[PDB]
Amino acid sequence: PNSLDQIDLLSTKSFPPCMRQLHKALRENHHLRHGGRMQYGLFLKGIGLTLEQALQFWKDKGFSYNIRHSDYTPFSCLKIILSNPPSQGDYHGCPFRHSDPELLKQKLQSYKISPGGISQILDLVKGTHYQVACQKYFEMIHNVDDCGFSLNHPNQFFCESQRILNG
Amino acid sequence: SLDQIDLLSTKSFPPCMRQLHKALRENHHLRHGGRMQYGLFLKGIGLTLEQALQFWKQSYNIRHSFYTPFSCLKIILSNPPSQGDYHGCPFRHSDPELLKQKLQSYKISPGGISQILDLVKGTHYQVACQKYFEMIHNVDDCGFSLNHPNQFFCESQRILNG
Ligand code: SF4
Ligand code: SF4
Repeated sequence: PNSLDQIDLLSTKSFPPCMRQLHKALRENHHLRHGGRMQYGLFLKGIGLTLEQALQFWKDKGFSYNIRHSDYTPFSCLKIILSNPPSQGDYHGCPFRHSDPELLKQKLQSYKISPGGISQILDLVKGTHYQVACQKYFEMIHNVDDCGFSLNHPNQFFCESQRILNG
Repeated sequence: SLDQIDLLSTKSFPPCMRQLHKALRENHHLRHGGRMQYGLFLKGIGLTLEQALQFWKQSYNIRHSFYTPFSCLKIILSNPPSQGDYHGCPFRHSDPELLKQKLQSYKISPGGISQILDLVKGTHYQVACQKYFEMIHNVDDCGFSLNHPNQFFCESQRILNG
């Protein structure tokens, strides 16, 4: 068992916007509603990590989460984009599809993306080209001109990001 | 304990690291070239390989980490192994008859083996490795372009936990 904070750096470097957001929310709120627990939990499962939810003796909902090295299937991009739209207490979904563009812009700014980077992303989103906007985000983040793959799965994003960071 | 990943090694490690694990388990030691290739791979998956000692004096273990892993080209192009060394890329470094025997022991089908040998003969080491990935995961097309042992692992984990 290990704390979720062991993968803070990893989320920033290799997690797609949709999992990055869930990691953040889990870390700041100490919980996630079902949709989030599924999307994020299953993503981690795909990498080979087991997320564990626990209730602390003193019970703030009073949960604590951990992870360890290791049923349901990790969600693809189309699954995330097209089904289970997030409600107000929810942090799941795809921020390209689900975030109001003003709020998406502010998230992307907090991520230190360039204005030209942001502007290309927002134009792709207007077009409903969510996955291509996410490749664009992959390119900005890894500082490469062509991601070189056709994005269709948050788990693929991770493997492809790691492969670049691994040389 | 290093034996906790014996199973994982058969299911998701590329040939090159699966042989390092087997040799470390059998030989209770690996030379530097081997320790670096396998140790860094493990680091890439979030594990630290170390030897346990007794602090009170004047066994290889693995644990969660509390280091850039070698790529396919780095392994293939450099440091050919000597006798006594278990590092490198089997596709490039093993005698084809010994590679055939290793694949048989991995339960690759006769047809699978022939495809892999043909590819090795043309020097398409990575593509042979992709063919091996496809056969051990029973998928017709791996869908990615392989250039790093940690990528092989990462992609295997997606399938296995799918
Ligand atoms: S595109 Fe696929 S991966 Fe990128 S964020 Fe939307 S869902 Fe997650
Ligand atoms: S190809 Fe890359 S991964 Fe497959 S074995 Fe040779 S080195 Fe290891």
